[PDB]
Amino acid sequence: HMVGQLSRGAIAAIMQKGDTNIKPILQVINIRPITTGNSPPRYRLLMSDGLNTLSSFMLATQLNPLVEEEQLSSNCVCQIHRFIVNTLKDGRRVVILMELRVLKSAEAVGVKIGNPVPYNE
Repeated sequence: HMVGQLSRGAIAAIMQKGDTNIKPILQVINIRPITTGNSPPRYRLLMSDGLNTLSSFMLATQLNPLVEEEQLSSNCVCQIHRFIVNTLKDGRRVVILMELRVLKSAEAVGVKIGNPVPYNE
């Protein structure tokens, strides 16, 4: 039961309850840069808790080297130690990952775990 490795229900807890004290274990499904002009690059992540995915995670800029040096990448499994929620003028909520541990590398996992479905909003 690989989905047992992930914090099923964490994404709902963050989005519905506004819980910021949990330290959920999530899988990275995809990472892409976003256009930021002549500011440091910013990375957006599609994350999974085994039950849902959410596309509005952003990495804190201080952690960019983890992506640049390929340690944080699609399929890896991470424990989030600190995150903050920021709400945009249009109402979108962004989850900014501030501190985390990579528990298993992408190549040690190999695949998307389970069949998580998109969280709407």
